[PDB]
Amino acid sequence: MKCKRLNEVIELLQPAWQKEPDFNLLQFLQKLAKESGFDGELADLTDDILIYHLKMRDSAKDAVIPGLQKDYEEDFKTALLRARGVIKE
Repeated sequence: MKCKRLNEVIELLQPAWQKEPDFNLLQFLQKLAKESGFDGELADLTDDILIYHLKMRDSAKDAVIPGLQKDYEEDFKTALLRARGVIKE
């Protein structure tokens, strides 16, 4: 309702967060931000960063790009099978 932060992330980040909805607003955001190599802390993480980031991969569906999609695939599968058994992995 009153969280414009929630609204704009559910605009472009909607599919991404539906792959991992267990993490909270700042918890999912701090994950993807630290994988982007965020220098600041998530308590200072501006919505401008997230929205711009998820719009890059959104515009990759149809853009000026000459076959160059560019979406840095994490081997979370590696970390996942390496962890195993724990409730969240």
